[PDB]
Amino acid sequence: YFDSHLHSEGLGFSELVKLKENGIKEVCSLAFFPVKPKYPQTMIDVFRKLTEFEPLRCEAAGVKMHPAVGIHPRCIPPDYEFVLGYLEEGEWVAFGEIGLELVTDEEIEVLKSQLELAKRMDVPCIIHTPRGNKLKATRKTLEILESLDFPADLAVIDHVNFETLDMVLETEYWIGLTVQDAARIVAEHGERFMLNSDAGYRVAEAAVKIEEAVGREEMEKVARENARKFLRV
Amino acid sequence: YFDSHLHSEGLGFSELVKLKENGIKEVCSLAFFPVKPKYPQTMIDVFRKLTEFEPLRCEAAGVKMHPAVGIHPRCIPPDYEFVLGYLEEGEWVAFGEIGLELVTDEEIEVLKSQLELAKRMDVPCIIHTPRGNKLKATRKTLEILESLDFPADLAVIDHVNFETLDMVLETEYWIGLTVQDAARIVAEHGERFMLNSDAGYRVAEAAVKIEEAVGREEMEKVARENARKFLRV
Ligand SMILES: [Zn+2]
Ligand SMILES: [Zn+2]
Ligand SMILES: [Zn+2]
Ligand SMILES: [Zn+2]
Repeated sequence: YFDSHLHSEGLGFSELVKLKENGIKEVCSLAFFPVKPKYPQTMIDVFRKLTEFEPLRCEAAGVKMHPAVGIHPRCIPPDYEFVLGYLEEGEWVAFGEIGLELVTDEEIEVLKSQLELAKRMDVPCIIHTPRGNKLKATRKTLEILESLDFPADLAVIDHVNFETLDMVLETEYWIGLTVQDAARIVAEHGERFMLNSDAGYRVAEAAVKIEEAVGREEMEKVARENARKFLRV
Repeated sequence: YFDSHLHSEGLGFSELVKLKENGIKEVCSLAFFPVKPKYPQTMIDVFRKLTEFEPLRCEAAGVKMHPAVGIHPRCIPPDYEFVLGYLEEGEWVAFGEIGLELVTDEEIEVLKSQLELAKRMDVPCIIHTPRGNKLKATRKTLEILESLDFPADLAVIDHVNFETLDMVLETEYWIGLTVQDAARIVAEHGERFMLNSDAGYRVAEAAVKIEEAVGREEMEKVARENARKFLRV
């Protein structure tokens, strides 16, 4: 199986191995600092740790982790410009955890600057939808994403809640279904979906609980291992 | 039950709660970056995360974590000078994970510079003893620690293995007994000891398995909650 969006730096080896033995043998960990950086260079190191240490720490437990890098809105360092430079260099698998939160202009810039660069490197993005204005925010996101004419195959709206699944559907981007509740199975009415537990720092087995609830069986293989097409693997 | 030396940034909430329910309701997490920094400022943020986020993440699971800051030898950033400045400012509970590894002069300087400053702030230190030359190294450490005339109540040699417990005894510093094996109980022949599981990124319940093995009972309260005197709390 496979589980996009899952913060590794917030999981212990024990928790990790629980994934190995449950089917979740493939995950996509995204960059995220549980506190706002004082220096933009920090992110770089969080990246170094995320792509040179985490994958081993994971495979050693029996899980093939696919790292993702970027800059979460809740931790935008001052000279965020400094973090896009290092990025525009090294080759990447995908831009993880990026988006808007308080619709601040600061996010828009840090968000745009990234999704923009992403278009020049043809690398996927996992935009994140806020928990607060998960409807007033996704609009703006889906609005920013609109202008750049971002290809409907390089972005995935995540945390697509029950009362907004219509909004993102009016688009051609991929929709991420986070189980965290479990009544998302019925949301299979239609096929640009992906199951993600989003196992963070705070249980960590939802990308299979409902990933299996689908009595529709077989077909389901495109909600669990459909994130491999998006994530080119 | 208290457990000094325990890397939090490498534990999951699940793993954390296991501590809460086993007696280990008090721990001392130390700073450590699983990869060598590219910038000295990174450390600062790892500190920010370690003293403004980790303690909550822990108490939310039922454990009172006592953060410790410093610079591990296996992750000495270039301008390490930059990390001692920020340190000589904010107030601290203790200097965690510092020491020598390859006896390099670079460590000696990063190690000395710290233990030195520590003497000016009267803050405890948890020196770490290498796994390789755990005998050729601890000597130098115990040698550096000698010159500075470091008070025998502000430092604790850790990972004091069975074949070196005599070396550090010839001193007045505190000895840290890491269970990781469990045949350390017999090492109670004498009372400057502390049980530490050292639960890192890679199970995490040794500061009680042997912390209880002591049939000597009662007295034991000075091997489990004797780290409270050293950490002053
Ligand atoms: Zn998110
Ligand atoms: Zn997330
Ligand atoms: Zn150590
Ligand atoms: Zn350690």
